[PDB]
Amino acid sequence: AVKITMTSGGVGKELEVLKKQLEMFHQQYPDIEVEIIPMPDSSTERHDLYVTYFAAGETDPDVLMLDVIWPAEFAPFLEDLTADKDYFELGEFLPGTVMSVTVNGRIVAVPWFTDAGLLYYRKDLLEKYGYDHAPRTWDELVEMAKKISQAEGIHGFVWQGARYEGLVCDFLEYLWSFGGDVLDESGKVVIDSPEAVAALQFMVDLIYKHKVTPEGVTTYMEEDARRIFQNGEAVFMRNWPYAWSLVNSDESPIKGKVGVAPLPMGPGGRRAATLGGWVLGINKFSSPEEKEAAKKLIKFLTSYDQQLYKAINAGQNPTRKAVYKDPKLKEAAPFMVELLGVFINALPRPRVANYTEVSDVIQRYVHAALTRQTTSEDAIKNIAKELKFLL
Ligand SMILES: OC[C@H]1O[C@H](O[C@H]2[C@H](O)[C@@H](O)[C@@H](O)O[C@@H]2CO)[C@H](O)[C@@H](O)[C@@H]1O
Ligand SMILES: [Mg+2]
Repeated sequence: AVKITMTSGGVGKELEVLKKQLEMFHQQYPDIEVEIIPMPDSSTERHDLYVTYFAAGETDPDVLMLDVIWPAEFAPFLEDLTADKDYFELGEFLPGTVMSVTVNGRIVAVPWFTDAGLLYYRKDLLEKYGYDHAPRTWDELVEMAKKISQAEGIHGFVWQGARYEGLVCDFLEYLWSFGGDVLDESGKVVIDSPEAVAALQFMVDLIYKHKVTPEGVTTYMEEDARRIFQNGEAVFMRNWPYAWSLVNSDESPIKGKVGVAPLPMGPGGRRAATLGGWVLGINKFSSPEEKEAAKKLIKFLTSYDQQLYKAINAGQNPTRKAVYKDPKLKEAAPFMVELLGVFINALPRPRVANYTEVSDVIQRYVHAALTRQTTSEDAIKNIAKELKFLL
């Protein structure tokens, strides 16, 4: 009787799983009908779509699938949910995810699933070549990748190097593990450092010196790296947990041969993973009847049983604490439970209302360095300069 719309991506199996979740939702709320609006794979491109939605004052979409990096920017256009804190049972959620949706003391979204970078590796190939463990340092990964890739005739290491938000997530994991940072605890840009130049040079060296990563990586997003790994054509892959639901399914040629581990440590004496995730917000311009229906859909989708269903079938990490005690979860995706320390310790991108502009600066110069249009020193030097103008 009440019609609402919801945006969704189509990466992996998430759209297929959502349709099934909506079918279960309609059994519980036949008075509400939901239409899915599909989105492009790129988070950067999705961001621009939302800007045009809010600029026009559109009453659709009603439920917004938002990247964890957007709440600070999009808070003026989102329904304030602070009074619904107990309605959504936010006390049951991972506290870090609730902090991500809190903007100036106001709750502007409900956490749906959380994310962190992980290392996928061909466990069969590592044992075949005398390695009983996942690489613990970046240098050990290169050594393993070099030896196995030329013996087997496949790529060593695939990741996300296209000029979009995914590149920033990959770059920060190298920057942080090498001992650098973008901003200090105050506002000051500190990215102009020898550690940052070394981190970016290492990414360049993976392609041109060590030759463990194909130059085509400068066009890869999440799914491009996933297919190459899934088809047995890469020893290592950096990606999010979702890829597990596909590379270990019955349709995968490498099912049962995939291991998951934290990303390796760097010269900074520490390993790091970029915090990711997606949250559900409500369009401020929707009618009050639509907002009420949207609240029921968001509560249903973020309930215990639905978070478990999404985790098992789409490989996306729950935001409710208690789901990690469920034996069904450990059965489907053991790394989600065993590597929980990775997800609570995942480092966030800078939380500023203009992050997408900060990300755009990082995208241009990092990608330019990966394609050899500039050097690592000039790239880092130009990032710092233009970031200081933004901040
Ligand atoms: O590409 C950057 C983006 O990656 C992650 O989002 C993925 C997610 O992991 C997948 O499960 C699926 O939802 O596709 C998304 C990309 O559209 C991070 O969650 C996100 O924070 C990050 O910006
Ligand atoms: Mg509407």
